[PDB]
Amino acid sequence: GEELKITFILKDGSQKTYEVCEGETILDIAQGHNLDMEGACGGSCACSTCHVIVDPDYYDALPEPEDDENDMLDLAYGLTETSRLGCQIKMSKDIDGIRVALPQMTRNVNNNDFS
Ligand code: FES
Repeated sequence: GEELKITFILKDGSQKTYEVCEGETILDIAQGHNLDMEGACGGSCACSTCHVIVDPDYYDALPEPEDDENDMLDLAYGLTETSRLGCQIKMSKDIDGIRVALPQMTRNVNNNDFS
């Protein structure tokens, strides 16, 4: 069954509700639709905001990532029972109407990485 949608709740707090293909990453719809959105991974670029929280409907089918990857989320405060990386898990046939919210971070200690 063809074409899908994604809701994101903004860092500023608005809701924005967009049409997409399957196989797209949440970081790739955030950066492909140019959501006003920054975060803890990759310089806020091609690796990206990382941090989302999902609806308890659409997480419930979903995988979880390594202790190095779920940490990239944990640099936000108060991290939720459905808070997750944009990046492991994409738009698929299971998702027809999915949401995420896009939370705020700033940590007391900070670092950088490059190739
Ligand atoms: S934005 Fe890079 S692993 Fe999530």
